[PDB]
Amino acid sequence: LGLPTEAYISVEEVHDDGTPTSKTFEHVTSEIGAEEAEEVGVEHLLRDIKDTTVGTLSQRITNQV
Amino acid sequence: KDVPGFLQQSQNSGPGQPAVWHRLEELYTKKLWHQLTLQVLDFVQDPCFAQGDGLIKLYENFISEFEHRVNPLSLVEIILHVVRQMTDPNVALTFLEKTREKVKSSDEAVILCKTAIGALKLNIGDLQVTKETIEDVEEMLNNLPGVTSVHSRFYDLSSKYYQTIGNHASYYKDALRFLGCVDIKDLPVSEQQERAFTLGLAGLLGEGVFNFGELLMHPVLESLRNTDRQWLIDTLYAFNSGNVERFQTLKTAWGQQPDLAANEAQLLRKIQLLCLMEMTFTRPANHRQLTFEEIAKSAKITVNEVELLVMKALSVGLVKGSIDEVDKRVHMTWVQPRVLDLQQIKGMKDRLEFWCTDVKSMEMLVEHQAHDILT
Amino acid sequence: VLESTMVCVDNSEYMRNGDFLPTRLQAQQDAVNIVCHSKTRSNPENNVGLITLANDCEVLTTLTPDTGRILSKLHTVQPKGKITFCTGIRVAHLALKHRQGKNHKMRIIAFVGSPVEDNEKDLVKLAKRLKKEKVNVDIINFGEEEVNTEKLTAFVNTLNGKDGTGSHLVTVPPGPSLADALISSPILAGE
Repeated sequence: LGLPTEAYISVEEVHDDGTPTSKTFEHVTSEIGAEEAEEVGVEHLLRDIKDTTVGTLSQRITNQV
Repeated sequence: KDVPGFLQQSQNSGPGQPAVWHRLEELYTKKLWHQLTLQVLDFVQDPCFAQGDGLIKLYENFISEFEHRVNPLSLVEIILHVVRQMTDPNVALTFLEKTREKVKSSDEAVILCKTAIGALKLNIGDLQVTKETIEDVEEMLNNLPGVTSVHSRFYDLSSKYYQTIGNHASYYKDALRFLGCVDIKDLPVSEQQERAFTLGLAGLLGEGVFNFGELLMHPVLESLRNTDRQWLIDTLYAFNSGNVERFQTLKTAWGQQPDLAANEAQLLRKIQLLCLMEMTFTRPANHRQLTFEEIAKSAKITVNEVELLVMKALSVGLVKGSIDEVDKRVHMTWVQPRVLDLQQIKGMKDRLEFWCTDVKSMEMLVEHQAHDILT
Repeated sequence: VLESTMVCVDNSEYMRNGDFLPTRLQAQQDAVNIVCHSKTRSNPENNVGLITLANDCEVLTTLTPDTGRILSKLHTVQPKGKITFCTGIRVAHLALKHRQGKNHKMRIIAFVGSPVEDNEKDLVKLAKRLKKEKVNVDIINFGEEEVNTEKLTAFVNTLNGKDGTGSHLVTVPPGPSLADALISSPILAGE
């Protein structure tokens, strides 16, 4: 139910309650993307697993669920 | 040499502490160049040095000996205590300048020296130079790492400076940061008590300080629990949880404080604003429409001033919404996040459980209804 | 003999002490210079790394046959903070384990002249772990000849067990640069 990559960036946290500022990890929106050749290779690898005869509407309903 | 002669003669001529005199001479002869810093620290923070220049002469001779091979920070605080001794602040300021020049090093030494200079000249009276030195000190300190045991002196300096000016908001911020940096246990009970009282006063008088759950939960606001100065904690509760009735009830109490005598109107507006916040928060997310009569009753103001109060609230940004004066209703949609108790967290948890059940129900419904097409 | 060694160097606030001419920092630099020269003169496949023991307990240079890198990195060092040495030895052992040459015999040599405020129980536990994982240690102590020398001797004996001769200690009282003793010590003598 989620992507495999969780991206973080260290940032100083200036607390409003006067506690000492400490370095903390801050999340950054991470997603998976492919070059043209990377997409070609991964599509070849998933040639028989990935289902493409779904239809746009069916895929969007699957995205909703 | 001169130093051997001075140490051997003052071993007995010098007033008191033959044991540590012998320890210092033995360490110097051994030429270890450490544990003598700790010995001099102890021998300088030990008593009977106030009221005399024995500390000054000790410092002078010892730095003439080994000013170079000392931990910069250690040299700085021993110089701080030396300057605590001795007076005529022109010589003290020149001496601190020479100290900083001697100890250009890891910014902790320089930053503590600059804090000392700022404190000295603030006590002298000049304030603009204290402002600029505080600005430079904060700028240099921002580059440092976190826990270092050196931020407390600057935070105290800034607190005193802003208190002297009367900038209660900045003083509140800086004193609370000082409290966070330092430990309660090191602070004596009396110092904790007085600091908590003054921090509470700063919170009351803060132009933009509208959060008080954090204060009421702050550990240092506990030395006032069984205290005569307490009279500030009950007011703080009545002031956070907007209750203007209890505010006037304690008016006979908090009115004594001279600082909280010309700011009654300021505090009155502040409490009425917090009361608006509190009533809006207490009301649910559906029937959050406030009538002018309700707000007037709650805040002990009139329907002709509740309107200005609400606009002031919106401007300061504590609440979001609109006003319909034709029907005299204040539509609200958001209030500043407020601290929650354990029961409130539990109730929020139950609401979250209801939300999760609804989400799961429609997940199941969509999946079952679209099972054929759904991939 | 194929040797993968790391030098743990204590660089606490005490290493501005001048009991060793000119200062313990320069004495330590000379000591590491001579020990690394001995390592190089030994089987050239032997490799040497550098760990600094301070409030950060950091690793400066990992295993590397070259010596100029280690010398420059150790020159770019200042004394600050206190020593932990338990972290120190554990991190050193991890560096040993993650060495390209598995056939290299594991070696840690620690200059630890300082007050070691670590409880003897954990000292002996770490010693047992190191010996059972087959890493020998040759500890070097200077300055405090009494505060921690008993603890270091007990640590070395615990590593020794009954016949684990690989574990050794060398304590040198104050004097000239820490060169003559290190040269005429059993450690470099056996090289």
